[PDB]
Amino acid sequence: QISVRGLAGVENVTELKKNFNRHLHFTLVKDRNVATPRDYYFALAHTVRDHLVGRWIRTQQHYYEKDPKRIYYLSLEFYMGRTLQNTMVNLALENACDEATYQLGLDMEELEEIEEDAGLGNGGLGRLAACFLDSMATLGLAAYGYGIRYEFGIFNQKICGGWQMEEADDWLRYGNPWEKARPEFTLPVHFYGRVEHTSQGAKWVDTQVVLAMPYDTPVPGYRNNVVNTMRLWSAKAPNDFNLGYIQAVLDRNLAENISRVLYPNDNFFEGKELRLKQEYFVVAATLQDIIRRFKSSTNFDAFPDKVAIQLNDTHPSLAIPELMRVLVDLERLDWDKAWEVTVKTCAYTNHTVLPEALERWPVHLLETLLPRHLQIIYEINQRFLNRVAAAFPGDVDRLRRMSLVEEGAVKRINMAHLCIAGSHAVNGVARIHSEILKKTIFKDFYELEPHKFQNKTNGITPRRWLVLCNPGLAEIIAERIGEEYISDLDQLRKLLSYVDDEAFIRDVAKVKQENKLKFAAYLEREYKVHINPNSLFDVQVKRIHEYKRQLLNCLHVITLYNRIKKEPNKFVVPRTVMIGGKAAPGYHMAKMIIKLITAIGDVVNHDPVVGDRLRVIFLENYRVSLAEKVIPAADLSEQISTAGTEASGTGNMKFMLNGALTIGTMDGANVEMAEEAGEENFFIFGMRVEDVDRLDQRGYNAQEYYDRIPELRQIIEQLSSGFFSPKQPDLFKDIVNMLMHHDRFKVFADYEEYVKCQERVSALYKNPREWTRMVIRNIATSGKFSSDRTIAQYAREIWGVEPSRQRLPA
Amino acid sequence: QISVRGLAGVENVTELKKNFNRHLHFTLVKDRNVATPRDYYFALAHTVRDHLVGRWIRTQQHYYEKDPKRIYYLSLEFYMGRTLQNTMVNLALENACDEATYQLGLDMEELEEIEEDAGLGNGGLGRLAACFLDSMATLGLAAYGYGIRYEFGIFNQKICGGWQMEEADDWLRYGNPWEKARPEFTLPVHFYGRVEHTSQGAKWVDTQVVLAMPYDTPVPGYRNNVVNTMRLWSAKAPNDFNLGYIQAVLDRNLAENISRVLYPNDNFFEGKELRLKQEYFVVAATLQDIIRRFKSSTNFDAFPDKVAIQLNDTHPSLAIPELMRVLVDLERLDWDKAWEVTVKTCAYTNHTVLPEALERWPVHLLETLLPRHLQIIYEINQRFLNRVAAAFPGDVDRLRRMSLVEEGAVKRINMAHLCIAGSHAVNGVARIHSEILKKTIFKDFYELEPHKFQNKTNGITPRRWLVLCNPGLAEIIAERIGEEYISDLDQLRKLLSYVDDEAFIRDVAKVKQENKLKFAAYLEREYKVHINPNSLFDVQVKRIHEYKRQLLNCLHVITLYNRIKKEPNKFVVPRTVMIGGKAAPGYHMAKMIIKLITAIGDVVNHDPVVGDRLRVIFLENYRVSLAEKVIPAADLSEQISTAGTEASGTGNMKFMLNGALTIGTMDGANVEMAEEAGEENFFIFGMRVEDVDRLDQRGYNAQEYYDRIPELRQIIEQLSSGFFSPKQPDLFKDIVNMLMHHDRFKVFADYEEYVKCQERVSALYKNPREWTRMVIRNIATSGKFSSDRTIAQYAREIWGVEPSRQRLPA
Ligand SMILES: OC[C@H]1O[C@@H](c2nnc(-c3ccccc3)[nH]2)[C@H](O)[C@@H](O)[C@@H]1O
Ligand SMILES: OC[C@H]1O[C@@H](c2nnc(-c3ccccc3)[nH]2)[C@H](O)[C@@H](O)[C@@H]1O
Ligand SMILES: *Cc1c(COP(=O)(O)O)cnc(C)c1O
Ligand SMILES: *Cc1c(COP(=O)(O)O)cnc(C)c1O
Repeated sequence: QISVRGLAGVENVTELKKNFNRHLHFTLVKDRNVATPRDYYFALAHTVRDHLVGRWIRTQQHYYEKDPKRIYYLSLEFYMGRTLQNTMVNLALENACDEATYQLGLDMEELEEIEEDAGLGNGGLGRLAACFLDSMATLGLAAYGYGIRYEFGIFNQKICGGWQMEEADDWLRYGNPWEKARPEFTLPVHFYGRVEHTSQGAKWVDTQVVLAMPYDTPVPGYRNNVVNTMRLWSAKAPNDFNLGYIQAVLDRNLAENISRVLYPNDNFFEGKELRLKQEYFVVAATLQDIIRRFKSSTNFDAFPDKVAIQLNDTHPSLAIPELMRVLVDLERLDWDKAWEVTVKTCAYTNHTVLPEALERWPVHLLETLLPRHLQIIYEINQRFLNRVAAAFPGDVDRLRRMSLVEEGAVKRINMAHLCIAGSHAVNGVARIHSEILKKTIFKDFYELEPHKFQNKTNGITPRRWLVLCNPGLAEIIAERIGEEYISDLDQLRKLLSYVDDEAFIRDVAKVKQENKLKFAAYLEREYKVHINPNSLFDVQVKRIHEYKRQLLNCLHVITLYNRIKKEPNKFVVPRTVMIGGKAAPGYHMAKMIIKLITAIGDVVNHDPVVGDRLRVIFLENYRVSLAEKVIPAADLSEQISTAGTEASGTGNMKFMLNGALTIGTMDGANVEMAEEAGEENFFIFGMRVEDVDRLDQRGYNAQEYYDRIPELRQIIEQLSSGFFSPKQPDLFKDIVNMLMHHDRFKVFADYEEYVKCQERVSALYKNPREWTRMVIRNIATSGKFSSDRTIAQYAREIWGVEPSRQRLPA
Repeated sequence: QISVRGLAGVENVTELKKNFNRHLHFTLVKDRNVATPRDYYFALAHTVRDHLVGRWIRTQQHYYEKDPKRIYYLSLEFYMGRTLQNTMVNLALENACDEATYQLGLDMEELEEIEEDAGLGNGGLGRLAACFLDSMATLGLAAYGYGIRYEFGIFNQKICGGWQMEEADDWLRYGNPWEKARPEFTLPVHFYGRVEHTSQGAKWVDTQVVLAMPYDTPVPGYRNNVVNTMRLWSAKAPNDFNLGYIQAVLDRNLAENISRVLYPNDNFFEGKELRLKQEYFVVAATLQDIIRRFKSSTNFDAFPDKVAIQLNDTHPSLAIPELMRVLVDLERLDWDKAWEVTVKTCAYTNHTVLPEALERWPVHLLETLLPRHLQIIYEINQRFLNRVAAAFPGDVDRLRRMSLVEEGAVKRINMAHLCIAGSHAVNGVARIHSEILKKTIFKDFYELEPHKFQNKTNGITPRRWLVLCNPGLAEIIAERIGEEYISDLDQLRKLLSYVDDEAFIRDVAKVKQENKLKFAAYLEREYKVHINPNSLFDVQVKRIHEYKRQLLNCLHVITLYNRIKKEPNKFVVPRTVMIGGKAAPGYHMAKMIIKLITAIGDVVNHDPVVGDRLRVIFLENYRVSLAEKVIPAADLSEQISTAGTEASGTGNMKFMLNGALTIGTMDGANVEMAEEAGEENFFIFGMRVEDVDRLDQRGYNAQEYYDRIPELRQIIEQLSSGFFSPKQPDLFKDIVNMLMHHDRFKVFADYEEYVKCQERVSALYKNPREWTRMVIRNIATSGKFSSDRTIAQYAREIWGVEPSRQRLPA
């Protein structure tokens, strides 16, 4: 059908059809008369997977032969989503498979909808890791993603009576055709025990052993025949574990619980023992695998020339003391040499400045679980603080501020400080965030070692986030500038010369309109909900958090509602306001916010005076596969965190690539997006970081806004009085109390400007041609936000390797 | 190479080779330069499995079309062993695969040794189920085996310092290529809850739900293209189970523990809740599947014409009240009609008369776990006892003896009584056992319903237990009488006309000698143990139990040792005495017996005066794959249980088929074996059942034997004094005390006759030609003990279906 989707040659189509029937028969053990759509999905998945394995084997053979520097990306989260369509896109097989399945009497889109998301992440950090893997393969890097194979990923969200309920995400129930178990490369990981000092160094003994079994998933580059590996570890008990007899076998679950479930917190630290075990488990198994591969080429001098380890936040920070442990205790390098190697190997990426998100582990935990690592951390701290004291003599407060050990009620280890000390590079994830790190929380470290600190602005992969989810848009773009932009996103600037082209203006707008129709039909089909497809689709999809300010959006929605009720017969630009995202199960305020959103919907959506001029929909179970549907359908992207809180954001970039305009604060990557497109082509409002700091110095008093803004006071009175909860008038008292007395994110302070800016949005939407022209200017300048750009910078500035766009042979 | 192993045609060999390379590449994702022998094993297994699926699909299609009566064999145990060689044998692929692998540079035997046993059974009962499945497929019956897919089967036995240690049998670690998960046919099973009575009958409510997920394994018939199904259930938690959040996910293990581990008791009842859950789980999932299949053809009148359910002992006895539950509560049949259907559908097989093995469940357990089933059982009991009272008026003691409810300290349900009441046929497993049932423990039931009681003497499959494990013997036999005997074992009688044939005598003896050499080499290779291959191989392999009297064997071994030490320069027929088998982990006396065996070995094997005239070897980790090695190598089969205790035995039959002579008591199937071969061709000794009864009436006094038999007294003094445990002189005090004061199995009473009979064995072994002639007479009359004969009798006399030897089309 469409050009970007590749060739459908007779030979290939014939071959695909026979391999599909072969898998249906021999692999699935079904005949056509009993096969369900799920059986068909699996036959297709195995058929496409067969095309990966050849290139996978020869890629890994190639790295063995040529022995390039290897990049190891260590993350506790990989939010992969679905694999089938991505694999087809990257192998140029989509049209052929479409043809082959069509000829067998099947709709491929329908089969694609059967695949479960691999939901092994919470949101942006996990999804960034997934985008990065795709870019690293596309750029020809010898890269491996290492993580944990959770049996249960991020929970499935149901809404019952307006409240979030959580269900286990049993994503492996029907099997995962993409992975390959590798039980032959199982590795032991140690816990507990004690340290023994001998004539010849320390020994960690009397440990409990848990086995780490790997599962490998292929990661195909874009049409270059590179297939890299994501290796995920699964916990297994040894066979003599606890070895009355029956109970000892049942107690194997204790050991195997390490890989059972993903902690469902986004931007929050929960200091539980099981989480610490997960962090050490991934680190200890991964480092043995790295060292094995390195030896299979005594001289650890060359280790940093052949290995880079990238720490995705502090979650795998134990890599630093584990590497020292291995080098000093097992390989018997002297301390100084070991530390040099470690520092040159490791680099650390920070993704947040929120204090409740920073990992600070109680010493008593590490002492019990990882007694040798604690000794090593203490030794690192002592030597690091000696360097500080020599650079800043007599500055005793600096010593206590920079220490890896925090004193207080309970002593804790600051994992961010450990990561800075033991890494040759530290980066933030957008220019403003990186500056904030140097100015505030890591200021002392920056003064000591300015050369360590860098920026690497985040990006998203244009394979998944344009070609795959928005083929219509990719096509009309390819018609004008060709296909090269898919792996060189800066070529989208060529689109600026079509900004006055009436044909292009029309096609851009038609593609959006079709995306909106298809999403509106999705809603009815799957959720019995009826929306006006001519309305402005105003969307805020991201995890539920106070700092992301879903509440500020809610205040606007109610304002629109009240203005309609005040002047019902006055014209307003119709909107469909969509908000979605998951709340962490223990985050009470987030759960209340969800309930508020549905409650506003209950009132607004059933008010005859409103009509279809305003609809408020809570999008259930937001996840990668839903993002690929709603993002191409959006007109307005809500990126409204308090300035200084959203380290980067990545949803923002997805919307910009897909033809939505952005309303947002000058926060995270929003600043660079506005800079790339021009501020005139962005709806910017609110306090800058400097204004927030000024307000904090003065003292934020919310009462003042309530007193001076009647529209705001009215909303608060509606909330308190039970207008949105008739049967339980005090239901939202916690929300009102927070907004009025302890709002850390200053919702009221940005209200007036937000509402005004939203009026300017409605004004522009009334003039379709000018809206579309501004859209074209956004799409055209979105190139900087390709993760290919991001990974090229990591590669050159941190890892010391050159990317390559050269194909390997097929 | 050999004829019985099938054709190695150029086309087939070429095809096998390409499919092997295809699986190595696409299935295993390996290249030849990294592949290990395990990868090669898996490539072969997938290649052979491909040849099954076609016939599997068309067999099951065929049963759908023709709708024959279906046979459901319900067992908690299926002791399958290895699958690869069996599958090749049954498909006529062995020589082709041998050729194909040879041409790829691989030894197929070596690859066969990599496969794990499926050890989902304890011993004879589980292995009988496996033999039965093979025969039912070979005889063309529409049969399904239903059980539990245990994650851990029977434990791996290690011997440390002469003591048994248990290790978990993680048999699924590397994957199981033979099974196919069928998550689409997952079924709910209910536990706990309470019963509600309405206007319209009882309702079982507030239950906890556990899901039953099936896994299907193919069961190929012998060269008839029939492939039947063994469906094994795995426990899964529902996704809203327990649904703070993390703990709720981790607590899914509670539900999933049901299918975690096989209870490792042979002939012993352990009344634990988890075991009861396993029993109900298999029954409840299986019966829904049966009823689904029956409806997919309102009229339950025809249910017994289309369904037979065979209960493998009482372990699945809850099928009876579950069937009533479904018919009465869900389908709303009246009680009397439901009971008629149930009785005509169910048949019960008893496998033991040992009182400690009989299942008697505490009412309080059933009351909590299965409250509706308890109500149904009470109702069955009341109506059954009304029939008893009407047939035997005023016989109040009969009423209490026959009740399903046992009164006492705790009230219990007698599951054997439930099974007799609710089955149209009840059988024992050898003629003497079946008579014992009618005379003793089920006498009252036999008087009430004599027509129910039958015999079905056990058998073993001659595919696994001759062709597969002893190809050399199968060949020399096929040279004379052709190949038809493999599926018509009675044809072995034709061998009686070769009893005076000097060529045949020589070939039989050479085959044995080669089996012995190959087993002696196995021992060195794998266990650094050096044995004389010219010695008589005297073997006792079976589970360790007091009733099997491994101790009587030990007493003989020590007698031989003492006689040598008394007259060292006198000639004796050299023996290698081999004893193997597992002890249940909680069975203290069994564990002591193992230690005694190794301790005797420690003394005997290192005594220079003995030389290589006597060796005592404990065979570690006895299991199906070890049985296939040691049984073809044996000269003497020890079948020495106390008369009346071994219901049948099946090991006995395996040895007879493979050219060993038997020393044994008149117990179980030994009686029929002696009858078939002629008593002159059997080494029978000891009390008959009648003599045991006489001794029990008088009172067994062990002291009397000790007083009158000096050789016995000497052994007991050696045991007590620490001769076999120098460092711990009192180590075997428990054993001595049991033998002297509370030996339920009368070891001393058979000692004199056992020793005398063993002298007659040694005398015959000194004359090779006459030994071999007696062997030929055993092999030639072993035909009755084919499980094909057994299953034909079940089919005609219990299930009401005719077997067929007709092939389906390939
Ligand atoms: O750089 C990728 C994205 O990381 C997110 C993030 N920052 N910290 C976490 C986090 C912290 C603890 C647990 C799980 C996730 N997630 C940030 O909040 C986003 O601004 C950013 O785009
Ligand atoms: O008929 C097959 C074989 O069943 C065995 C047997 N009888 N009861 C059990 C049993 C009882 C409880 C748990 C596990 C197995 N096993 C008998 O002891 C054997 O004589 C018999 O050959
Ligand atoms: C991109 C993405 C996110 C991150 O969105 P932000 O708006 O940057 O928080 C979270 N969840 C999913 C499923 C995504 O695809
Ligand atoms: C046949 C067999 C048994 C049963 O042997 P008996 O001597 O009848 O108890 C037990 N275990 C295994 C592994 C077998 O093959």
